[PDB]
Amino acid sequence: KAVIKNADMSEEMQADAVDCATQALEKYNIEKDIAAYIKKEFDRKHNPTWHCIVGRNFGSYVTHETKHFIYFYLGQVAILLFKS
Amino acid sequence: KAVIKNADMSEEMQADAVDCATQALEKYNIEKDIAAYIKKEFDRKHNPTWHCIVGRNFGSYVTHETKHFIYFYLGQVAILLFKS
Amino acid sequence: FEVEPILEVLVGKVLEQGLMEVLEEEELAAMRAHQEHFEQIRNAELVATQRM
Amino acid sequence: FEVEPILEVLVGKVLEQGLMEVLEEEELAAMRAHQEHFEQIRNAELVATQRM
Amino acid sequence: DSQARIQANLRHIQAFEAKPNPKALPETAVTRGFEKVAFPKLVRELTCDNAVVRKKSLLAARELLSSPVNHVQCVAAGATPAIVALLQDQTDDETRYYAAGTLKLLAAKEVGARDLAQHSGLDALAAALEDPSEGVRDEAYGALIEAARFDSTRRALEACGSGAVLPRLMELALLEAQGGAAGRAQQGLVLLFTCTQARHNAGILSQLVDVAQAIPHLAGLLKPELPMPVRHAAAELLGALATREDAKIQAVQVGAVPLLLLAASPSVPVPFATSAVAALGAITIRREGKYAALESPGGLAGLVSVLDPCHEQLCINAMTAVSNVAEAPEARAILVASGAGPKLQHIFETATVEVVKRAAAQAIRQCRFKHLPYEVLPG
Amino acid sequence: MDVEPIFCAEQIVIPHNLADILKAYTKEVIRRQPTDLIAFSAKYFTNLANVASGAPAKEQLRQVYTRGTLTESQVTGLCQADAVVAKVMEVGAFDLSKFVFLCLAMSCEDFNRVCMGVFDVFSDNGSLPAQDLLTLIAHLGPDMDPEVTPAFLDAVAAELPAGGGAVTYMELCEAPSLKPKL
Amino acid sequence: PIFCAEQIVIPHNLADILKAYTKEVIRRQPTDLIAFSAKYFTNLANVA
Amino acid sequence: MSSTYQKPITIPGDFPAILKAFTREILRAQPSNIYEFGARYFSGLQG
Amino acid sequence: PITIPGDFPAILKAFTREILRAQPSNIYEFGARYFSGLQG
Repeated sequence: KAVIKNADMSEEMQADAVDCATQALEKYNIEKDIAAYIKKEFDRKHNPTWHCIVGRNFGSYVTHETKHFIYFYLGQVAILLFKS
Repeated sequence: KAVIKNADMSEEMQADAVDCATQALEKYNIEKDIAAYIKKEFDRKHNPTWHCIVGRNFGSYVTHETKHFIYFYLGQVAILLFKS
Repeated sequence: FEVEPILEVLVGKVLEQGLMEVLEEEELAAMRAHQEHFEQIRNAELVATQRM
Repeated sequence: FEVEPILEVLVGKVLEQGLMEVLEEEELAAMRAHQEHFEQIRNAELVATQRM
Repeated sequence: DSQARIQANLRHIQAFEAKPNPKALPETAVTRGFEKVAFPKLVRELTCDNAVVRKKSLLAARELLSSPVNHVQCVAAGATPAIVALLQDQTDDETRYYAAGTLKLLAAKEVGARDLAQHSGLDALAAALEDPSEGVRDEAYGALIEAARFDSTRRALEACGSGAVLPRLMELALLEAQGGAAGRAQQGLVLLFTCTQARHNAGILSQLVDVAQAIPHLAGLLKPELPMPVRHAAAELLGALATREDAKIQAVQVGAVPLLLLAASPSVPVPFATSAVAALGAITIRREGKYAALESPGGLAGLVSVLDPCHEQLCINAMTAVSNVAEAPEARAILVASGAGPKLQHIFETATVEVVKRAAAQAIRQCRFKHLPYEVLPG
Repeated sequence: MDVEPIFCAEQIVIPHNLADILKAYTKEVIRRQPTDLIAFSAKYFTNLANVASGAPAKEQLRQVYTRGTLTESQVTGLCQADAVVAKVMEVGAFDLSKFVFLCLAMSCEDFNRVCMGVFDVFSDNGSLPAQDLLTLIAHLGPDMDPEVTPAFLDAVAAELPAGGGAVTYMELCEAPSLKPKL
Repeated sequence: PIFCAEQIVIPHNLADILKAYTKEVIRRQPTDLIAFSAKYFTNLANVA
Repeated sequence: MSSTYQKPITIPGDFPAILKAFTREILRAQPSNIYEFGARYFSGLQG
Repeated sequence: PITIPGDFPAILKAFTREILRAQPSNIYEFGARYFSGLQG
């Protein structure tokens, strides 16, 4: 289940982020494949640039533009997503 | 010591990044602090936009501005440093 | 460069699956061998006791 | 939640192996004690004949 | 190295390429979700709507049941009912083959066997043993044999319906009577033997001997015409059955004492010799066994030729057979004539394994006695 | 279990049953722990190719273990139960007769059939020398079958013809101390 | 900094001891398992 | 051998739970000496 | 002591590269020829 530690986006876009994370965790095995799936899928619809990091032990320092950011847990993986 | 798994910068810039990371590693024992330190020093050193992720388990897919990217290990910790 | 990723993932997957299967098979066969060794001693001593 | 399967595996190994070992040790001990009992009877009979 | 340098720079350009999109996978594609997501996904994918998805998921499960940890997590997630349900499908034989193989992989560990028994999987395997296909029968035999390693599975096989071991022996005899398929028969007979070794075998023996009339069938399947592993399995099954006294009486009544002696010689593969001489050691407890061993043209000579310090189980089986036979009045004179004296003396003298040393002392004392007072055991 | 990276073109298609072949090959390499993996793999793949095309190397390994350069022997064996052994001996035409003798002994039913096969294989035309047959019989010796100790060897040599002379099958069947063996 | 399942260390000498432990129990088959187990482990510690 | 030599012996019944709890604690604690940790753990468990 | 041989991953890596490059219809004889050729 999605424990959203830190999000700065609207509700629908957050829900779509969680759904895309679920599909990525279901379909791919290695981490970079999941990251690329998330980033490319959010490039396809939301806005043309995105950045994603999937892992278990990390905390970034980014410069995201407001209204787009998430850092949440799915299963046992931390997914960090932001546009810049 | 330091091994550069991936680089897309000039030799001087990569050397400066390695120096920044090793300098950070003697001050900060929490990983977000290393991310912050690196992000500030490349923020003031270069064109202001930057991004840094540090950890021991993560996989990413970042669209980075050309001629600016690095992914390298110090000790046991991986650092991904790039510009949007 | 188009064959690098498939190659690396397949090689590692095959090696890991093979090692795990070998360890499990060795353990099962060895347990079967211990059970068979006990079963034969038991039967021999049963025959001796019946004779007595 | 992550250590549960390791616990289950190790505990299963310990239980089944220990139970099997104890049963087989007991079974052989009983049979060999029976044989020793018969041998003791035979030795006593020998001693009686020698006495006569 | 200009060409090498241009190749390197060109490769570096092709590296950071901005790939277009992860195009969508087809419906018939299986993969492992990161970490634990795969085990719940598998038990869903085992019950999807499309057949090829279910078959490829069966293959993925066979991959997923190797390590003990993945076995535990996959059986807790509820894999066994799906696999047995797929096995019971009769429309496509291939799926039955892969399902039987998958169950063989499943039943290796204790929890797999217990959950296979609880979900009525043993009944499914028993039904599948008569599948008109060929490979699936071998896989089912292997799965049943590997499940029967545990006593609980043996007991569950003992009482599951009315007759389970009975039609198993019936099928072995049926397939040996028509054709010459020996792998299936040998697998079934060794499975039956593993059933007889259950700790409380009173029910398992009673069923076999009483209703199935196994002893004449095994005596007919002991002839030197059949392949040697079949003879090995039949001899071992007879040796296991002969614990009952009625089994001894009927075994000697149908014969089968000359045939076991026919397998004792120092020119035979060790396992068959060990099984035959163990069965003989069991049978010769009865009087008729001793006089049938003495009556056979080449019995005791072979039994004394078998004695050798190496091939240890064979040696101890021969020693027990000699001890049993030498209780007869005339037999002693034959055994001392065939040189059993010095042979057993050497076996006792030079050996260090305690059980065989005890068998040797008993055999020596048994061969040199003519009066009821019994001398102290050698050593 | 399909393996499909996110970014891999359709120009590269993995043949089916490649995973299983590498599965088996890796398992055998892990079991055997060879010292020279390259020739080991060559021998392995030749073995499986021949076996699928239409059991030389399992029997060859068992015979080599029983006996207690080898690549040439394995190659000769894989390119060929008494006719095949005779053909291998002829292609050898000569650690090269002990292997053939042991492979004939292991397949033999009893000592009489073993002696008949030894006469057939060690020399053609139906007869062989008398020291060669003695050496071939002593090849069994200890740890293979009892009643072949040096005393019986000396007795059989005395009961046989002279070393240079030839000993046929009938001249060995009626020899002293050899009738008890049969 | 444990973050993955495989990080958990299973000691070499663990299972053997555990089996010996269950041996004693299944030899005595007691009812005050906790007390007897505490006595047995304390005995093993004080003798080792 | 049906019943004369085979004495029915079975797991005490409430031993699995105790053993699983002890295994969880020994894995999580990760002590230097298993005997000392087991002694202290069971002593505390009793009272 | 059941480990993967210290040199095996690279050898299997190269073999996979070549078999994926060539696309044969018989992996067994392909391995035979490949390993025999590399041996010399």
